[PDB]
Amino acid sequence: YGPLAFVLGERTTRKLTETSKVITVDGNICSGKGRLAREIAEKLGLRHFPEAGIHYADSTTGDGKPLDVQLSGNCSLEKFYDDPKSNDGNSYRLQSWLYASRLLQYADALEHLLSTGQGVVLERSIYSDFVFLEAMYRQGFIRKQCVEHYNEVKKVTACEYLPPHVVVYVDVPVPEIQSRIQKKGNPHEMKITAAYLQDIENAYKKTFLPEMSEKCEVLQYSAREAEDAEKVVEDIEYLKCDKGPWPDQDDRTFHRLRMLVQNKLEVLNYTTIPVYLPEITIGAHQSDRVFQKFTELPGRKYSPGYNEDVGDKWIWLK
Amino acid sequence: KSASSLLDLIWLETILPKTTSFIQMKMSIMVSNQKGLIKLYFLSFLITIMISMTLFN
Amino acid sequence: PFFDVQKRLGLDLDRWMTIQSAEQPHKIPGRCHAFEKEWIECAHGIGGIRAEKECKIEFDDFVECLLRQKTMKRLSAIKRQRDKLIKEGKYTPPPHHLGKEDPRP
Amino acid sequence: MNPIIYTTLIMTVMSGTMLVMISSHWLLIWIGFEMNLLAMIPVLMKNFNPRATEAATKYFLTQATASMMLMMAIIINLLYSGQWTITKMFNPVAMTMMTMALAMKLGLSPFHFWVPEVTQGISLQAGLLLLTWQKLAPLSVLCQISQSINPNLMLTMAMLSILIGGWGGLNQTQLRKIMAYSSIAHMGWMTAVLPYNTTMTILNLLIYITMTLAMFMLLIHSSATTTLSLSHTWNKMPVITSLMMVTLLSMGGLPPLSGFMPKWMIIQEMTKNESIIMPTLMAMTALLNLYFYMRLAYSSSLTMFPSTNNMKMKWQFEHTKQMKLLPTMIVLSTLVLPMTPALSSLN
Amino acid sequence: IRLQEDPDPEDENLYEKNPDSHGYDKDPIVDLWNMRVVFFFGFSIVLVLGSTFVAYLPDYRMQEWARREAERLVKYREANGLPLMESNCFDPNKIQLP
Amino acid sequence: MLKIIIPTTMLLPMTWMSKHNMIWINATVHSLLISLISLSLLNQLGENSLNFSLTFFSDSLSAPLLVLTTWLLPLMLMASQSHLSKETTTRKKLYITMLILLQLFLIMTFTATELILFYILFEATLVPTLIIITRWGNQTERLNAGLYFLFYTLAGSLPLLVALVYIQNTTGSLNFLIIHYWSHPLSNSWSNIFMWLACIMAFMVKMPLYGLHLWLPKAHVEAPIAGSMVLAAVLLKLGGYGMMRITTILNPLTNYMAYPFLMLSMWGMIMTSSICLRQTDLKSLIAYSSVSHMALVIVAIMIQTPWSFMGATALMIAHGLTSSMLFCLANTNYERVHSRTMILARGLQTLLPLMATWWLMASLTNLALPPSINLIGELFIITASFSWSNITIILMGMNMMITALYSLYMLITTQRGKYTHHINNIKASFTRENALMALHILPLLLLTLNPKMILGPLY
Amino acid sequence: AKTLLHKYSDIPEGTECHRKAYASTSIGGATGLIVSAYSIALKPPASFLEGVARTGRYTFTSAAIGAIFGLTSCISAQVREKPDDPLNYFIGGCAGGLTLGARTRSYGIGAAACAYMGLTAALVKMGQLEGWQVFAEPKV
Amino acid sequence: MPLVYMNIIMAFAIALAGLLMYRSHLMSSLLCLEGMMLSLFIMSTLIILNTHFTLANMMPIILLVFAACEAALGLSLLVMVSNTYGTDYVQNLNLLQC
Amino acid sequence: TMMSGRPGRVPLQFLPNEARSLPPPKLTDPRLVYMGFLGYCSGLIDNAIRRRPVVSAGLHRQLLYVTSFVFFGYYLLKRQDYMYALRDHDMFAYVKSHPEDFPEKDKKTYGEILEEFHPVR
Amino acid sequence: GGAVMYPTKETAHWKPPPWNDVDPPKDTLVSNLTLNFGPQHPAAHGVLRLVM
Repeated sequence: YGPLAFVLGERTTRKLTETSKVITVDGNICSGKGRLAREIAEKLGLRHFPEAGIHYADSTTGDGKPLDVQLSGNCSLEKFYDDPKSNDGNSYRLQSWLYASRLLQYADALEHLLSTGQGVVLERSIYSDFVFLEAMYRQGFIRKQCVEHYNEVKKVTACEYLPPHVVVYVDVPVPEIQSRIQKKGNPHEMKITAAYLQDIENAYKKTFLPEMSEKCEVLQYSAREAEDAEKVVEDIEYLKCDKGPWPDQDDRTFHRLRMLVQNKLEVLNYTTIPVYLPEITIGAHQSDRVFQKFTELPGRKYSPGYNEDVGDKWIWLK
Repeated sequence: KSASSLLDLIWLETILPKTTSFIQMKMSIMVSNQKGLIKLYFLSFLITIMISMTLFN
Repeated sequence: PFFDVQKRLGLDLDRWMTIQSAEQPHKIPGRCHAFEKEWIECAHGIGGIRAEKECKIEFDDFVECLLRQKTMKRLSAIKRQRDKLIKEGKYTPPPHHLGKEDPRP
Repeated sequence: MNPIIYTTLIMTVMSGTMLVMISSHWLLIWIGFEMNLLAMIPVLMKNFNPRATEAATKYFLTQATASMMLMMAIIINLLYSGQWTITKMFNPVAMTMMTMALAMKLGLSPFHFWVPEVTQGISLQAGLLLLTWQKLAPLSVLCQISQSINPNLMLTMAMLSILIGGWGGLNQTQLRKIMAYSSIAHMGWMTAVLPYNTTMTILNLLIYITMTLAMFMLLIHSSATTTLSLSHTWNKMPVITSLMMVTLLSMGGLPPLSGFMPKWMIIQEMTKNESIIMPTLMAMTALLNLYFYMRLAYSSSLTMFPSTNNMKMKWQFEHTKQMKLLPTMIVLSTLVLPMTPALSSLN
Repeated sequence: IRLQEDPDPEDENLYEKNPDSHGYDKDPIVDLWNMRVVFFFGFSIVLVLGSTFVAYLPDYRMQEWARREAERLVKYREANGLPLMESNCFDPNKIQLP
Repeated sequence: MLKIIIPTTMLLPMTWMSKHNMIWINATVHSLLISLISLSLLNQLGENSLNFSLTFFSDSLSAPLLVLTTWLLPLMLMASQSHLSKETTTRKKLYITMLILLQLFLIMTFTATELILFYILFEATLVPTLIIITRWGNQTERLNAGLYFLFYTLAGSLPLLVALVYIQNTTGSLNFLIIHYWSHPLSNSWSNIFMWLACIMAFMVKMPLYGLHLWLPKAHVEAPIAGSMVLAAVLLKLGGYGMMRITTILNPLTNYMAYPFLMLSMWGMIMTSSICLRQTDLKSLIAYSSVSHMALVIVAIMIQTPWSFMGATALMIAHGLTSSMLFCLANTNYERVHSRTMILARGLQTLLPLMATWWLMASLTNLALPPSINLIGELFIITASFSWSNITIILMGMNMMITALYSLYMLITTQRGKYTHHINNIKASFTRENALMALHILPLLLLTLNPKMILGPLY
Repeated sequence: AKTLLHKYSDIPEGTECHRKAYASTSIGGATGLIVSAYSIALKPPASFLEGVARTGRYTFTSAAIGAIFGLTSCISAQVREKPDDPLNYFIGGCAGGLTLGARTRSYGIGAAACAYMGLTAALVKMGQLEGWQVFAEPKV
Repeated sequence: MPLVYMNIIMAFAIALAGLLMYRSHLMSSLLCLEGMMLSLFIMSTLIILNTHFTLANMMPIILLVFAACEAALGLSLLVMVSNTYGTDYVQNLNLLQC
Repeated sequence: TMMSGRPGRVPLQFLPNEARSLPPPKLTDPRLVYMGFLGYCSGLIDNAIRRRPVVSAGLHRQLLYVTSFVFFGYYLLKRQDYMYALRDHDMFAYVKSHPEDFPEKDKKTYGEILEEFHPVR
Repeated sequence: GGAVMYPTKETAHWKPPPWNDVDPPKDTLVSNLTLNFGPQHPAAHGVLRLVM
């Protein structure tokens, strides 16, 4: 797809239909939002994107298998759970990497929607990722400069994307979440404190949900309410479509958005803004070594299709 | 003292390399005043036009 | 880079208005058609360097026709001398120059 | 902007330049300039920003003033000659006014002030067009009237352009402003040989166009507009920054790279006309341009700067947009010195 | 200030992995062959054969030729009474002095 | 002459298409073979130069320098194998290609028949050198050093370009043969004076004249070992070769215009030798010694007597070899102690015995010990200058005394005394380093048996 | 422009030192007025009086430099009896540079200006004697 | 030349000086542009009529057409500045420096 | 502008018909080989930029680069040779038609000319 | 980094341009016209003050 396709006649407004919507199922840690998102995707027929983790980009690029931590992410959620005030900047590095992963995820979702026409059901979004960062800052895990860098990066990337038509939020309370975590099994998750979850909920209910309600509809369900997929699906099928700036979109802005989301490097252009925060600033020697290690991975040396080691052939005529 | 510091590391360098680079830096600061106002360099254009008409006839 | 596509393809896009001696509607001649014709025919093919110095009399006549600077200077001198003579009473304008004789048809 | 509308505007800019380079009537040259400005302003403002609007307004004001002065010069030449053809202008005052107007259009100093601002305001895509294609028409007009050009005024403008371009380039950290000042210096270099030999001006224009196309396309391929942002490109794509270093060395005028061709031929032609002080001063002043190019080469490839953690994700993806002319422009701007005797084809 | 690798330890002695090292690379076989190549093509060829080639280089400087010509000229000058070396590099009869 | 140019070019695809375990081996093999082939250029005629074609020629001045370059390339590879061992394959290939391009450019400078082609290539030599100095240098001063060097050279050389083009326009040709046969005297007008300067200052910057020498210490200290090797062995002799080539069209104005440069060099030799007496950095001491040695070549060229030119050529070859070996020894010491401070590591005569002998022999050659070619060149230049003026002998003798003093002081400070206690990383010297020193020394000692080869075209 | 140039050059070297100095002063004053106008245009003064003061300072500096250069060159030509020696112009240029340093009240500026100005004035004198063309007419 | 030519050239010069000397508003600069265009129209028209260059009587109309095209360009740029800054003041155009 | 205003010059014509009287550049010309080398380097840089095997990937693309560069270089060299031949022809004709401006000089041998000797002491 | 390579006291106060060159929009909101469609108006039935 390119300017030629738009000129020749390929317009996205034709592809958009009743169920051509992007749905973000939000919620606090271990709120069961994933099952609700999957059930919404199954019944509405939309495509389901599992929440973007550290190795989400590894799934879309290459073999779809996660790479090493040294190469893909240089951060650990388990380390953040164990030591959230580490001097390695692992907390903010993980937060920035997760924001970048969700930015790529949103781009892939919008692309899929604008090309195939099928709707998308995402778990949380770049618009909801700031909740974790604000919780970390309130807990004191990250300093003010990290928050400033995150805001600077976000204000340059999120503006070029349309907010989701529907925002489904699960509202499992903090003590129930604590009980689920202490029964989940993962000791690292068990290491999560109470004020962290409380601040996550505070951010969700003070900034995200009101601001999202300013743009579009925001469906809300408790633990019991979210367990009825038919009830949640019926609400989506009868929401007022006026909500969201998507009706204010023509083929021009749609062409711009489709051009943007197809170029992943253009999507992630401002993720690597040259702000030299000690928490994310990788040194020259380490950068060189890690890049050389990445280049030596099978299939990661040349462009996709020209790596003879991974079975690609006809390269002389390709 | 008289050679190693005084001439080589000080005067020889001060006479040619250091002085020239400093002059170039000052001229760079002057030229790139970082103002960006049309009201100024359009007046400069007027002055230039008048001067060219006077000199080159 | 004067890419002379007009002379190559034979098209005439703007050479019809370059001079006043070219063809004009209803054959309305230019005020200095003769002088420009002489200047152009003199300086045709000999090059600009030669044309500046060789066909200089023709160009001077053309400029004089166009601007009449020297003719105006002569007329101004005549007018000034006539005014000076009238001030001293050394001259008397003729009746045909005083609006006393009927001009010929 | 609709792609059809953008293509029509680009074709209108090109048609204006071709009208300037094709007509034999002064009125049509002025018409081509007007069409170029009319179709260039929205191209400058393709991406709507306050900086883009400011750049468009400044460019429009400068080009409008230049076009008014050019038309006044044309009218005076008609008054004193009764001629519209592009030939030996017959009035010195009209010649001076036209020279000032054309220098303002080219950006020759002291009409250089708008170039760094308009270039910085617009994107790289528009900056490339502004610094490469917008120099064709005024240079062609100057080459057609080189006989009537007062050599003193043109030489003073060229020398001032080189000096000011070098001095301005030293204090700049924005890549677009560095490119604008380098363009000013190279325009001075081109206009230095206009009264002597126009084919050398054409050769310098071609070499500069190739070098600037290569540099701007590399910047687009790196999506870098500052030294710090360009520094990160060593980690993701070392080939791009190495080619950028080579092209910067070429722009400095260092042999055996292609950038030595225009300066060498210009010095030759100016020494053939017994001018020895002016080419020497120009060669010495080119060292400032060479200085800021070298500083950029250090920050980009010769030395490695600290990257950011998020470049790990960018490592996985490959560039989608493909500029087919970039390798050819890089090669022609670096390894064409063994081919100078091809100068005759430009005659 | 940055997440950077600790300075690598000072260059590991190649004697550690292979006590016979000859310097050069790390692989013992390529070390041996690099040493053989360097010593051979440096001493046995371009040094020995080079010095012999430059020692028996044919006399194109014409030193022996010049000496023989000088001997013949001296014989002619002394036998015939000529004053050995003249005082003019060119014959005055062909000089049109102002 | 293409018998040497074509293999030098073919070195590049060879190294680029060679396995990562064979770049150094192949490079060394074929650089040594190229040097062996270029040895055939030493068969110079007595009077006429070897005119291979319209573009390339070689006389008894060009041939020794060509052989020196073709011989020095393998030495540079061997010296640079060590520190460039953990680098990636692509960057190692890039470094090798930079060295090859430098060698090719040097060959085409020393063989060029046209002054403008000579200028083009002799300024083209800057790019590989600058890159080598600013990319693979170890310190943070490598960036300033590269700028100083580059800008000193360019500010010297651009007026040379202007003057060469002016001469082409006026005389009709820049070919060395034609410009030598169709030579004409220069008048004492200011225009001729400034043409003389424009032609002279470019090479005066290259072989560092006292006052324009500030770039040499920075360049030689901050650059890697191979870069310092070329800069000291060939890139300084470029200026001397250019001056000896161009002085043909600069007479008789030289007689009167050489006084400032003659005095500058004859005092700068003493000044720089005294500076060497009080240096704390080994590489800086070697660089200032190089300045002092090149002052003699400058004097010899500016005097324009046959003995002066012979001494200049001999000194150029000898000094190139000696300075390259000294830089290699300093590089070994640095790679051992990771510091260039002379007083840091002491008593190396007891830990590295053979390296001590190499240091001793290199210092003896540096101080012009008979019958080394260093002394041959120095004595020829001294005799020429004494014939020029008897007063010169005072400065010449003082310079010789101070050179011996600082060379033996370096030998005593480095390879003598009590060993540094805390230093424990001094391992036994490798076969590679000893072979490098042997390849530096043996041609130098052998040249004393056939000094006629490096005595220049005036022998 | 060329009127002042021929008002200065037509005066023979080492003759009419007062008139030569006056012509050099006029040239310097014109240059200073040009510089003042450009400075006012590019770097606007806060008040009209401030602009007048800036113009006066620049004009006085330039005119003093020109007057000192002319007087020094003519006096050197008179005393040394060598009208065609560039050393006279070198001394005049160094004197002008010293006056520039005095006006700016900086010894380093004074010394640097003396050196560069003296060199440039000597170059100008050499070009006048030999016939060097800064702006060469197209001849090919 | 006749005095009317002098007056029209002086009017063009005055309009050019006015355009080059901004005060506050961008509207007045466009006014000076239109004034210069009008002066050029009058000059060209007088020249064509006086010399009876019949075929060139269409030149002033083309000049006027492109004049009001430039005026429309200026007006559109003016509205964008006002939309982006609230006033058409020329001082708001300050982001781009040097 | 020299050759631009030559009589009979047809505008926008790359090779005039009179150029055919000159020998075409040989297909083994070193300049043509250098044009092919430039094309090959362009192909290598194209491979390098797109992150594919530099020396093996896309043989057809590199072949096209070389062919186009050689083709345009051949035509460019032919035009250059034609223009230099035109320059020499015009110079010779002008010299022949202006004998006064280019007079033969008296040929004095060095035995007759007095060139001053400047000693080197 | 920064606006210029050799900043001065005046220039040091000036910050680098935005990363995407999008200058933050100004808050100089355009004021409306509070026309008084007052009582006297014929369409206001004589006793209606309409502040629009």
